Amino acid sequence: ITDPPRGCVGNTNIWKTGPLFKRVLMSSKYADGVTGRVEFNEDGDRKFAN
Amino acid sequence: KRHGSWKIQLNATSVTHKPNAIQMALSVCEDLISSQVYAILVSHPPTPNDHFTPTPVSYTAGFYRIPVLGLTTRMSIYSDKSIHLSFLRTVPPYSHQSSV
Amino acid sequence: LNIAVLLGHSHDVTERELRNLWGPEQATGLPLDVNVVALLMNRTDPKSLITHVCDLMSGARIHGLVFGDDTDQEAVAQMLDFISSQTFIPILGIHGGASMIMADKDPTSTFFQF
Amino acid sequence: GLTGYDFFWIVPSLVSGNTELIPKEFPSGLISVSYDDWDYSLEARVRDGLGILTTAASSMLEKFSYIPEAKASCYGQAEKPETPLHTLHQFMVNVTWDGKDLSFTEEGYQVHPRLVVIVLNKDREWEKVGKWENQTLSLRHAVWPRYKSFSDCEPDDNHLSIVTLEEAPFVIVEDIDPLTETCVRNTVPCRKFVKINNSTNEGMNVKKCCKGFCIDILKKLSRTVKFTYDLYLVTNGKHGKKVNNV
Ligand SMILES: *[C@@H]1O[C@H](CO)[C@@H](O[C@@H]2O[C@H](CO)[C@@H](O)[C@H](O)[C@H]2NC(C)=O)[C@H](O)[C@H]1NC(C)=O
Ligand SMILES: *[C@@H]1O[C@H](CO)[C@@H](O)[C@H](O)[C@H]1NC(C)=O
Ligand SMILES: *[C@@H]1O[C@H](CO)[C@@H](O)[C@H](O)[C@H]1NC(C)=O
Ligand SMILES: *[C@@H]1O[C@H](CO)[C@@H](O)[C@H](O)[C@H]1NC(C)=O
Ligand SMILES: *[C@@H]1O[C@H](CO)[C@@H](O)[C@H](O)[C@H]1NC(C)=O
Ligand SMILES: *[C@@H]1O[C@H](CO)[C@@H](O)[C@H](O)[C@H]1NC(C)=O
Repeated sequence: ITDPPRGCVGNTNIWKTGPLFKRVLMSSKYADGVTGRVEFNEDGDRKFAN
Repeated sequence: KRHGSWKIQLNATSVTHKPNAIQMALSVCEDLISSQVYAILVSHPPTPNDHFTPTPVSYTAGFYRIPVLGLTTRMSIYSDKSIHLSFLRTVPPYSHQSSV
Repeated sequence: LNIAVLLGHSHDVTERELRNLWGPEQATGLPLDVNVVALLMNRTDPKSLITHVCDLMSGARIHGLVFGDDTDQEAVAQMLDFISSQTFIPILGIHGGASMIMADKDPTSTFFQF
Repeated sequence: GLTGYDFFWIVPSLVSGNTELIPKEFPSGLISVSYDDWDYSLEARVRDGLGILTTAASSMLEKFSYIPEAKASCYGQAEKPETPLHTLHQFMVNVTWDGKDLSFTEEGYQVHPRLVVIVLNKDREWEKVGKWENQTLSLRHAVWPRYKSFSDCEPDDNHLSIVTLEEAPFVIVEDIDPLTETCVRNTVPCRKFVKINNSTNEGMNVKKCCKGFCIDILKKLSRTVKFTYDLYLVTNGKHGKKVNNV
């Protein structure tokens, strides 16, 4: 696992695991929450609103 | 506190909303260099009391593919991954109301 | 009028050759001003991009921008479109990430792409 | 086994991506549509951008005189109200410069973009095959050359070179339809080499539409025997004759 770099020091590159971290976030699921059950759909928006 | 015996720490940093979108992007980028953050949150519609667009944060953190998690914006401009590369939100957009 | 042409290390052409395009660029000078300011851009950091664009805007009040890039980073295109809304500067994407097409642009942005 | 000699894959510029980077498992003959034109140099692009900007400036000059609309500074939006009074957005949507039309669309696209049709040859390289001229397409190869996709096995054997000749009830040749540029449901494409003139040896492969009794027989033969063909008309002479043992 790499790490997010600087924003203004010779870094035009991207976070190698940035897409991986986004996929991990999009694959996350819950059963309890202050807002309720949270799960992200294919486009990355909240699924099963009230 | 409630995430097991693993000895990793979670640190939180924050920056203030500014009326200038250009200054918003500059502050976010400075913040980047200032914290090696892993994700950025944007949740202030009424504090600037305006279009409240989190677009500078989304663009800046999508340059490095750093995921952004908005919590209040419900516009459909953020539901296409071609424009906003690393945007997620806990509030469904207005276009979901059609389902209802 | 005052127009800026901003390239990276694409073909390693110096700003002088970009300034050479004054004769063929509207030889019949209608505004009699058509001055071209050419800058060299080393890296595509969004902070550096914003700083360059708006500093050259504060310098001699450029009325346009012809931006070319040598990296395959599409986000740069977005970072121009947003700027086009905050500065009302017509921006033209030439090569690299800037020339990558963009699906939807905000109406208050005058960004155009080749 | 879906990438043989007969199979054709067409992908947009997103799949092809950077021309220099050519990954493995990309079959030869992969047809792509790209804009990264090597004939379109950086200097030409800068020239075109400066030209369109100056033409928009002139179009503004024709209508108004308050053309230098420049924002005050880089910061302080809360202290400065918006002044989007006159802009160059509405003028360079319709524009012609240097004898060529460079008009844009309302979404930021070019109305006449310089597209290129590229192919992946047997050398694992991207070659220029076609060009987007005006609003039509100009192809370098009138008939499609076939490329060694796998480059490891399975040579082509079910593709046949078939010659024929114009005879009234058996092979009827008609000109290609100007409206569609495709053969009608009853005919099949058939090429014919037509010389430019008498003295010159140069000619072009006119695509006509061939039908008739023999053409229907050929269609049934291709359906049953399961082969493919590039039908074409002969030009040396009639059906057959031996002159000087040739
Ligand atoms: C944890 O987050 C806090 C957020 O305030 C960090 O405090 C800031 O850190 C940056 C860079 O480290 C400094 O430039 C700021 O001056 C700090 N703010 C204040 C009020 O002191 C803190 O450093 C972080 N801890 C780390 C990264 O170990
Ligand atoms: C561009 O200029 C900066 C100035 O600090 C320098 O750090 C960087 O190495 C330069 N990039 C080059 C020469 O490619
Ligand atoms: C487009 O521009 C040409 C330039 O000569 C002009 O003649 C024509 O009327 C324009 N069409 C419009 C503005 O619809
Ligand atoms: C092809 O482009 C040229 C460029 O000026 C134009 O004059 C011509 O009318 C175009 N052809 C057609 C059929 O429109
Ligand atoms: C043009 O081509 C015709 C054949 O199609 C030929 O008879 C004629 O001589 C040619 N004209 C010349 C060579 O000037
Ligand atoms: C070509 O030239 C020959 C020799 O004069 C002439 O007989 C013949 O008619 C020409 N072929 C045509 C008509 O293309």
